[PDB]
Amino acid sequence: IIEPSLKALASKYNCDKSVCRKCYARLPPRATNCRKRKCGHTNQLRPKKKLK
Amino acid sequence: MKYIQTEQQIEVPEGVTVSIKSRIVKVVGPRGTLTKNLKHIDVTFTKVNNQLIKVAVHNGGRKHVAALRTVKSLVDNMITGVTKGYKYKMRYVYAHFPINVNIVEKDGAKFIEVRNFLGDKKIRNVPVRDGVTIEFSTNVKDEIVLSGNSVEDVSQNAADLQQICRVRNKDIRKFLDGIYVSHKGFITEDL
Amino acid sequence: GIREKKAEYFAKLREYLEEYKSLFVVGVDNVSSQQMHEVRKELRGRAVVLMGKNTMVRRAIRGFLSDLPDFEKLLPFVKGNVGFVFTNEPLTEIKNVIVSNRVAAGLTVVQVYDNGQVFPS
Amino acid sequence: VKYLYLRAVGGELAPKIGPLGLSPKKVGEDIAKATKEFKGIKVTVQLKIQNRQAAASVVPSASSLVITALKEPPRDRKKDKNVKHSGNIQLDEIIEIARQMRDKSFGRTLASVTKEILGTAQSVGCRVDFKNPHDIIEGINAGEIEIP
Amino acid sequence: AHFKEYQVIGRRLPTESVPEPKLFRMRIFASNEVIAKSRYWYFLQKLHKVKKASGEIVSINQINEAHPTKVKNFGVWVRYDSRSGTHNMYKEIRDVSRVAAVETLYQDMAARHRARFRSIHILKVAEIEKTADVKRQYVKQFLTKDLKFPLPHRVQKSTKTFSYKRPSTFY
Amino acid sequence: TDSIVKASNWRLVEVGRVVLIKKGQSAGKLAAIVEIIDQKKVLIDGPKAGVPRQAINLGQVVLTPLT
RNA sequence: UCAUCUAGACAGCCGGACGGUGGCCAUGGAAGUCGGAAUCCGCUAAGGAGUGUGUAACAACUCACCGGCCGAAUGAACUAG
Ligand SMILES: [Zn+2]
Repeated sequence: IIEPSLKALASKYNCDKSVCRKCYARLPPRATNCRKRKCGHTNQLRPKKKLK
Repeated sequence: MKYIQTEQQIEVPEGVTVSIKSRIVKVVGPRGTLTKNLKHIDVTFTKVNNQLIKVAVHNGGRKHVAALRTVKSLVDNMITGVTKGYKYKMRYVYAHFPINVNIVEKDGAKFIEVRNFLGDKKIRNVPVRDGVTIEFSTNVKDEIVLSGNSVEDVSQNAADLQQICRVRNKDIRKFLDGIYVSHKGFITEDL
Repeated sequence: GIREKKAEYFAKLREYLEEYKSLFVVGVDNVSSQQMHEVRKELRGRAVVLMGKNTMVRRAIRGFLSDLPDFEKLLPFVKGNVGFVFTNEPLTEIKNVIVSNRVAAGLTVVQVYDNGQVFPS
Repeated sequence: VKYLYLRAVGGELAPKIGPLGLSPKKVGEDIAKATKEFKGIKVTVQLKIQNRQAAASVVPSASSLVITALKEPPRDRKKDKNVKHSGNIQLDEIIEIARQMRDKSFGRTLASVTKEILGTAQSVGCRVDFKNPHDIIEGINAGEIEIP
Repeated sequence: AHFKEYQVIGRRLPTESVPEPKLFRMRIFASNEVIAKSRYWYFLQKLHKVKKASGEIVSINQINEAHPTKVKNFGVWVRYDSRSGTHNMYKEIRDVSRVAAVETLYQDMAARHRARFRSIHILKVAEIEKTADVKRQYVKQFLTKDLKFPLPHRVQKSTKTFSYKRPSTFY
Repeated sequence: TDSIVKASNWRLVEVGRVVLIKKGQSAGKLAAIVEIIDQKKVLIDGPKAGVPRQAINLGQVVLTPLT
């Protein structure tokens, strides 16, 4: 156990992201398009897979 | 679509003085002074009444009028950073191995050293950019405060200290150990 | 459509100003719809309560400015969340009812306009 | 001191609520059935007031229940659990009586409005021999006085 | 080329069963009379059952601009063929005359949609008599009160291949 | 002290601005800008120097400091 | 091509987001939110017989709607260079 607030603060940077389906890039959670050129700024995004 | 005139404003408080020759900005306030080269962005400045300065671009494209609001935000950040200052509070996060952070001096350069992050024998040293003061805060457990005038220098030093504690070859959703910035604000917040 | 609904609002307001000499400006903060509904029921017989967008109201008063010129004085007071109470009863009885009803952890009467005269009250 | 409200089909969980009040489930059921007697056949809101010794049961007026009762209904066992769709006559007087029975309880806006709301409550009931319920309510001003 | 506007009036050839046909008239932007009459017969073959062998042209007249020194705003309705289909567009141009407005229209369509003269159909062009009926921002920008703007970065082209001082782009 | 900027004004184009025709049939006379067509061209008139009232591209004239 | 718009639009904060009614069937329960149908009134400035989270069912939170600040264009779907 870390602490509940400290787990929230660490998960803000480590777990509450989104993943581009084409190029696996770690993206902002409210993003609409990937920031990478190689996937062509696609809008195929998924949430980052949580535990539990 | 070639917007022929777009224009932003910056408010100058009573304590500061701003000097703009060609595109070099100098802001002088109570906490000190800051400077900025802006010869890459191609705008024009105009003082109105010694507490208002308009910045304008004529016949600009979409990217150019985006850069206008960007440079307004940069010079306004400089003004509020020399008036109120900038303070970033970061917290230490560990599961088992406590992170031991001190300040050392190789050749008088004010290094921040990080020991025992996930129990390793490696010592992580991050340098300190000039103008940034670091205090290990009392009365809150495991909290470090970086203060200064330049938001760029303070936030970059905080980001370097955050990025130096990354976990390799482990599931980072479970191994949440590190040093993360929890608060961003001013030194004289709620002035 | 939107303009039609709006036009009706302008008309009703004009009628209300003419109908009742006494006007109460009431500021509502954190007052629930249920709290408001109860107040309306208590005062249904002697008072009319009107709620509207301020931008909409100011234009209406300016539009109706030539008639009822004294109502112009009310315009500075209109700023901020406001409600209009039009009542036959002259003053205190209405005021007492509004403040007392539904105080929970709160209606307040910011200003009173009666007969071309404004009272801070 | 404590009031508990439940919707109960008449003639009859209750125990879970009763345990907090330390009241026998059977006793409560008998009292409720006693009240719902009027129309155990239909669900109805029962108010139980607890005196810390015993609970008193009353049936609170509900628009749907009053409307359903007004539509004449052959008693239904409910073992069948049929759709039991409700078809009703205009019953204009009964609805006006229902509006009066509500007596603007819970602040219905107007006596006529209370009736209009009562008409809307008959989503379930046909509420007219030949018309949609409350379709003609706007059209006809008749019975406004009766509701008051 | 540099366009001119003509009225072209024509009709069918008169027969004994029907003398005096109905004398249709059209306004054509074209470089000259030959192209104007060709475009006239093109649009009449698109509209009515007639062709050049079966009809005749009774008049062609150049219509020059009534006030060539008044600055107008024109709304232009256009059909064009793209590479996949046919589309309608409405573009509005602030300019001093109709022929110059359609010249800048042809340049604008060729620049922004790669549409050629053979693909563009001019449905109509009309002066917008009132402001606030202007619907495009790029022309509504120039209708503001006391419009003034600078011209930064003056480049002066030189006649000599060598210049003896560093040039200035002040204007 | 007081805030100091370098103003950097130059030769706005508006109505009443006097221009010098650089090249063309006039080629060296003065005109006055009557109205602004768009970003690149204006309607000018030079009635004392004999310049006819015309629309002209802004690259064919030079703006003078006179207004 | 649809919509909104100085009678205040879209973002961002803040407040309300209610009664008839736990609408009718059906379930051991399902009260806006397991489903089947209907989907109507009142008070309104405004609030769906409900957009989600949500509980055994509740309760609770949030919505789309209306309001104060902001004062001027913006949202959705589609087409092609
Ligand atoms: Zn990607």
